[PDB]
Amino acid sequence: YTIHSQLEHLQSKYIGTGHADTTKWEWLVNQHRDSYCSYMGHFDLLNYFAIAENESKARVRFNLMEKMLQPCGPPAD
Amino acid sequence: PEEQKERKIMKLLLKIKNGTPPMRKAALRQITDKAREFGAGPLFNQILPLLMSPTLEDQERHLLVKVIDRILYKLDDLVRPYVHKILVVIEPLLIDEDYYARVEGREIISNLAKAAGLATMISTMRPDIDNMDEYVRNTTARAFAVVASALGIPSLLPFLKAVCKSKKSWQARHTGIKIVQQIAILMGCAILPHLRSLVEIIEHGLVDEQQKVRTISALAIAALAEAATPYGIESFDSVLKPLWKGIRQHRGKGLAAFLKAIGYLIPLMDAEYANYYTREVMLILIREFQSPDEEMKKIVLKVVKQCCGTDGVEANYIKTEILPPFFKHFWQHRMALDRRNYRQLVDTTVELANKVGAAEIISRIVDDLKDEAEQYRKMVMETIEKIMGNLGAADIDHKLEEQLIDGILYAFQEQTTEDSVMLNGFGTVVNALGKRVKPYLPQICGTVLWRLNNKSAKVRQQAADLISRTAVVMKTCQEEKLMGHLGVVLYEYLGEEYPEVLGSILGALKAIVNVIGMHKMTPPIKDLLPRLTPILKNRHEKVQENCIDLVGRIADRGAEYVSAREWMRICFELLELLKAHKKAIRRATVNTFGYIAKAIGPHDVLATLLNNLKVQERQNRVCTTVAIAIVAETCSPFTVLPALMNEYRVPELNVQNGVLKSLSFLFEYIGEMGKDYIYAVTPLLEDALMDRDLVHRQTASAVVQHMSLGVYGFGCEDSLNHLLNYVWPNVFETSPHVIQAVMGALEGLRVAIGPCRMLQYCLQGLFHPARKVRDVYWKIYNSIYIGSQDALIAHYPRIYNDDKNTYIRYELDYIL
Amino acid sequence: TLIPGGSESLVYTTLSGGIGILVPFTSHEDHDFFQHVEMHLRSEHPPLCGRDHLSFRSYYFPVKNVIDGDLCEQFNSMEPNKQKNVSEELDRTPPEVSKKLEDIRTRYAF
Amino acid sequence: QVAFPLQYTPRKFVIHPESNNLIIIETDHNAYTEATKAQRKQQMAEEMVEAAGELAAEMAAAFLNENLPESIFGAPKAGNGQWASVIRVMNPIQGNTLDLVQLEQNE
Amino acid sequence: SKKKLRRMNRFTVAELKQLVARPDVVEMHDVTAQDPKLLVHLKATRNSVPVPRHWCFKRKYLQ
Amino acid sequence: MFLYNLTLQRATGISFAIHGNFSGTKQQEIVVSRGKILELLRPDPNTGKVHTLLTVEVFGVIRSLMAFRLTGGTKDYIVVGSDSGRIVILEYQPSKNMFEKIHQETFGKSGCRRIVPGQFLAVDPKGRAVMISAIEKQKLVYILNRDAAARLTISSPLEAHKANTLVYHVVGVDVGFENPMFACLEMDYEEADNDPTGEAAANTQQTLTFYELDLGLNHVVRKYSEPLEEHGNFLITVPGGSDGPSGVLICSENYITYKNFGDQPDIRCPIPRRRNDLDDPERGMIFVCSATHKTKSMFFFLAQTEQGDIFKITLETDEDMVTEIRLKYFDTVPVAAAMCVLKTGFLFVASEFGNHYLYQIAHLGDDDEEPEFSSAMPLEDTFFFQPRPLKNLVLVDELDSLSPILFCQIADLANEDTPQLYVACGRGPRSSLRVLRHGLE
Amino acid sequence: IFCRKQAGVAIGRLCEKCDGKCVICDSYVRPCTLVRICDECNYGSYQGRCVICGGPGVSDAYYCKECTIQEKDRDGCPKIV
Ligand SMILES: [Zn+2]
Ligand SMILES: [Zn+2]
Ligand SMILES: [Zn+2]
Repeated sequence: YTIHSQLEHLQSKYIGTGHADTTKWEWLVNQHRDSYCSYMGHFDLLNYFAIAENESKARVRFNLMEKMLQPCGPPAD
Repeated sequence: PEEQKERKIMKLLLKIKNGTPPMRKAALRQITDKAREFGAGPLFNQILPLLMSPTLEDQERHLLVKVIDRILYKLDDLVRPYVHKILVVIEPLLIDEDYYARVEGREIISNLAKAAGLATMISTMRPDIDNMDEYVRNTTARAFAVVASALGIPSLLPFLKAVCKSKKSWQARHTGIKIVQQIAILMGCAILPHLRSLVEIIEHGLVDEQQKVRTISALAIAALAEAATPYGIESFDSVLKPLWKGIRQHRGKGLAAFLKAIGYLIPLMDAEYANYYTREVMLILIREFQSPDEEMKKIVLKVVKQCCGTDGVEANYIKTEILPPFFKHFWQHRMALDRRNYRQLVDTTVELANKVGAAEIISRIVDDLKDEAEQYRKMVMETIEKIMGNLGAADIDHKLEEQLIDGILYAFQEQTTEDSVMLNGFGTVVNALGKRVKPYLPQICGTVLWRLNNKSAKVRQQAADLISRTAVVMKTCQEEKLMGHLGVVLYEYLGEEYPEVLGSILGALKAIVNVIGMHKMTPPIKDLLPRLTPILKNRHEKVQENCIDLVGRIADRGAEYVSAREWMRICFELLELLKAHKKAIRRATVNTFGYIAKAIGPHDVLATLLNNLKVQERQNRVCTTVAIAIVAETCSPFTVLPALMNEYRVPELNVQNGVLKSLSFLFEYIGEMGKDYIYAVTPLLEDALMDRDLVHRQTASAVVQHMSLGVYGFGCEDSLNHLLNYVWPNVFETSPHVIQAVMGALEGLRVAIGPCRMLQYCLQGLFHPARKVRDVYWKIYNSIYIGSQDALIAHYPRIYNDDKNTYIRYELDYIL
Repeated sequence: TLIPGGSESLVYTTLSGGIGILVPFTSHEDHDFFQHVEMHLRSEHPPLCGRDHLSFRSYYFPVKNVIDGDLCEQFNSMEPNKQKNVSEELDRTPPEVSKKLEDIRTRYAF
Repeated sequence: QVAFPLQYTPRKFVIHPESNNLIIIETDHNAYTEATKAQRKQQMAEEMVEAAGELAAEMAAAFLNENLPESIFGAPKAGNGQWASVIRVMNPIQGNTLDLVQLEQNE
Repeated sequence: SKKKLRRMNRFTVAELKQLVARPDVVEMHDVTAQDPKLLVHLKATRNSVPVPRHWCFKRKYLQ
Repeated sequence: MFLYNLTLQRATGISFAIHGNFSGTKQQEIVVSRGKILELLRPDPNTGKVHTLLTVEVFGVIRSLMAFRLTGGTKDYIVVGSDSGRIVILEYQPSKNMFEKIHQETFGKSGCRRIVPGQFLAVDPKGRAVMISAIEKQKLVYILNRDAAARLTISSPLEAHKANTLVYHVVGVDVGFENPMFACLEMDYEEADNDPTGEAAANTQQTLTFYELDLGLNHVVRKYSEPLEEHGNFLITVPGGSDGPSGVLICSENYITYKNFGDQPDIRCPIPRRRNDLDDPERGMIFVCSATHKTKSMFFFLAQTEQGDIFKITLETDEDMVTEIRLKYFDTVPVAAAMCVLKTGFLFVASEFGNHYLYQIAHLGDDDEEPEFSSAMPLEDTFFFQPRPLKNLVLVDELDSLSPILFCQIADLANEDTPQLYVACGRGPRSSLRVLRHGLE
Repeated sequence: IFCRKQAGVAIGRLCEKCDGKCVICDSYVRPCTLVRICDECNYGSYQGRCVICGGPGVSDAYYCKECTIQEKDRDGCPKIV
């Protein structure tokens, strides 16, 4: 259970993990944020979207980082 | 009165002094926020007498200076009226033979004058630079260094200009000059933003009448050079001349220090300057080559290294100019007798060798191989060894190399300490003589052998060592008589009983047998190895290491010369080296089991290993299981897998677990190679994953882990899928070892099978009705997520969107 | 197939200006050869940028039955010391390796 | 390489086995077709005429006469849901666009 | 109490099976999910792999 | 099956670039990054032809690339932040023509995660520290000191773990031998996920903030937040220290802003648009890429805009403050993944889709019958301008690229025997169908 | 119990009782990579100690090749404090 002190330290360590009660909302929103961080990181899906819509890389990443805030609806209750 | 009260509540420095770390947290936090409201008014009078209390300890000081610095950051203004008090009570600390008193006073005064006012400082400590006492001048000067740390030189530099241009007092000019050298000590690199401003400050006193100021300014040149080395290719001609003249028209510690400082000026200069400047300073150097002084020796020799080590000065210059007085006055016993001079004289003399060759330096230090202070000839071979080892033996001519080899022999006999000094000297010197050494191999060996005959152990051991050094070149002679000598004479000393010599003898024999192969060894290995077998019982780490090394060489190469029956007996003896207390022995034992499996076939050694698995006590069971893995790796695994698998049926625990652990190591050793025996082994693991016991499933899971990490990337994913079907049910488990080996199997299986398959296994129980099952699935999915969170982006399901959220990902189903 | 009489191939053309081919193997001798070539190359000549090669090529789902011609073809630009070490593990000469490297592009592509 | 331009993003294409002749379908998001391009240009010139002040100050001609090549000058194409297309019939061996079908507004 | 209110907050297995779009999945383990609409959408996703049998059982895995 | 994987033509498209004297000389080298590739080119000043010296594989993703010079050395190291949990330090050996790994620091797990650093990375303008940063919850800082032999060292890293915070950019602010410090953007999705109404979605403000070193006390202290008016993408650094003031140009939508902490009253300027354009009444405008020419004489920025238009920016400054801003229309070139503005009078315009260009600078972008714009010029209305063909820049070089290769077809569709490749490539108006063949023209 | 406050560049060491095993896997074999610890479990009287015994730092804690295959060696100072 000191293992648990370390393990909810691990929950505090890695944003996106889970535990047996985790809610569909936390799960899917964390995966959605991660999806955004990687669309930004990988230099080429950025071209994919930039080219799919008719936007430009500054436009693209600005949208993405705005969306990063409430990507999957408002919260659960 | 509120002021006395504020001090009253302020003495929760007791809360911080005594108490829990809880107490520390309460008080530390409250005051770190109250540092304004409480103020420094009461603090400082509570605070100074503890910081001056005679035995406040290292970390008490550390914590209280933590306090003073952060509360002074906090209260830039709310510490104001206590400045001269803090100042004069801490001042002697920067000028203080405790480097950390210097450091800590320096840091807190940095922060003090920093969040404080410069005015007060200047006001108080102007009239003390002119003072009469060198004591107070040094204290205030190193204070001023700390205050420049606290604030910054710029705000001060004109007042420095004043305290250094004073025509009232020389006391104050000396004071400003040592302030200069002091910052030059403290801030270090941080000076190049000025880099000449201080040089201007100092140009006034190297010509001065008071030797005190003159020579402390020389040392200021030294200190500025020191902090002012490497970077600083710009502005420097504007002061070159006072340095130049004071060098000679001066006398002192400052001059030697200045020679190191102008060593920084010899690297940073150009021909028409670095020819005139060097050529001029060399005659200074020749008069200083007899300087008794230690830091003199350091500075002048460092200087010389860079100075007579440039491309401005031709070999002729040094060889006729520096060398005679240099060799004359530093190649007296005194320098090798000295603890500093030994090594540093080395440094610069090796560099002058690098400069001008060996056929003069070697000649100048030949007969120092026959002096009195054994430390001396010890030094001279230390040098010569470094020298020829870096440079080569091509430069040394005939008579030179002779006197060298001979002084070498002497040093080594004369030896009276247990040191690698003379050993390494010898090794290097012949390592560089290369092929030059042919004609003295009778001499060299005859010496070593007569030593090998001595009564006292120590010299015997030494001669064994020296053989182990020169072993390889003993070859390059092609000394029939002589390498034959060393062969048979070491076969003699194989009877020693000082483990420290016996080990080295074994080393030297091994390093002979490496050059000269088996079938022309001087003792035929047909008599060597029979002599070696009774040594394997010597229960000592070094002799055991070297003996098993030598027997491993022989059994590898000689193989057929020894008989199968001999190898079998030696197997039976190895079986109980697996209990030595040292791990090097046990790893060597396993390796030789491998070699014996190569020489003789695998089957008998494997039979003798299973019977050992039947033993108890774990650390020799585990090392035989390593050995089984090794035999299987060398002689292909199909030879051993049937016997292992079949032995998995003897109904005992320690042995079923031995089989499982051995397959673990085998797939790790095989790695990709397991791509062959994965099929053979699956139906046995599925057999033991359908229950037989806790330990049965714990061990089959470990086997799955290692198979998966070995077969990563070779396509045997259908088999690991099949075994997932059987491992995954154990997911709900409780015993720590069992569930832990299960989780390990699933990380291995995650890389080997991919993260789709395992996310699908983990889908349905994320949101399931029980909390035991929710928790295990979130444990797994956490570990699947941490590693390989980025594949999953293409593996997540499709999760429909209800009313007030959006949950589908339309990004991914744009058509194109 | 690209060059005349060259055996069949898979051309793949990416979205960043990359074009390449995946080419079968005809003999476990070829197969095992490059298999070992790169199995050593990963160990003694890892990528520059911190990564592991096995894990980069098994980013999403693990690797299965593809050898990294672009790691293999790096033996050329390696250093003589390592060129030795590895080709000696193969106990072929750096000539043997490098020619067996070049020719496999020779019979498929250019 | 040798490169024969297009003006809308290329989506896909198919082959004509008879004449070696290449039918490309090209299409873009966030763009007006040729028609609406010119039409809202001249229409903005109209609403531009209406400053009611000297009537005299005439820029509309220069509007309809300028054509700044989007190939360097970026594409005067905007909106959000605004699509544009083309089918083109070209020769691979030389870049003649032997036919051009240029479609409707949002198709 | 809180447990009684959320137990009554829980629904009928027929409530579920009629609500849901894919009714094959529904079991009382789901009817006992603190989020049964999720739990059932998950269990009805493609390619996913259901919990082992034996979490209910009192006997351990292969005893 | 058993397959062997071969790449015939490397990836050509460019994503990142840096410019520096990567061979110690004052001939400048350019280090660009393809997808999983680090490629180094040196532009010859004589013809104006860029020779692609060194093209290397890295087997990873280059997420971040930034060169730096040590305080006074003559070399130009590279700091690469990629998708492993490591920061790596690189150098050129022209003697072996090879990139060399000086140091290597692990700090976490692999893959393009979300809370593990590596997406953003900045330095301090002098070369004293680097910061590595994620898009949530994590940033570290590394200190760099020459060793005695001046062979670089790197000590353990610092920390700035702050939960529930995005980052739209991080950049080093130019201080003069003070503690170095960094300007990040930020945001805080926290409340907007505590509010069941979606109110806090709106009404949340970027916070242009500064963290600061304390090399003496060896930690990073949060100095200066300031709630910004509106989210803007990034922050161009103002050449401080001795030259220039300090401060950041916040490139927000429609508005570019000077700002620095202390006494400065914050400076605005709306963006001048092209006139009579055909763009949607809604469409905003953002500054895409930038590049700064800071020289003996002075400094200036170029920033580019969606329709490809480049602008010039210099600082009209009094004693310690700047006073007002002048953005004056330079020219319009392809949309850029990066600009690398050389000395020797060129600039590298790294195209984003298609052939990427090398222009040479002809006129400083000053003193002609193009208008003047300003942060002091008040107005009720905007500015405009009317663009034109290349005035201040002259197209020296044109490097080909397939990025993007939107479709292909192998065939033998000339009478030749060997097959050609028909590559449908390029974006929008700059697209094309292009013929590849194995021959050389 | 673990320190786990993140890694660094300071090597760890082993007492002679603890000589030979990996830090977690508890192996005795095939060690591949060296161990690194945090500054906080690096300082002071804890300089050069046994991550396991607490005994004097003499031999170098290492990482069993399994632990490096599964990258359980990329978490930092695992000191049982
Ligand atoms: Zn381990
Ligand atoms: Zn620790
Ligand atoms: Zn221990």
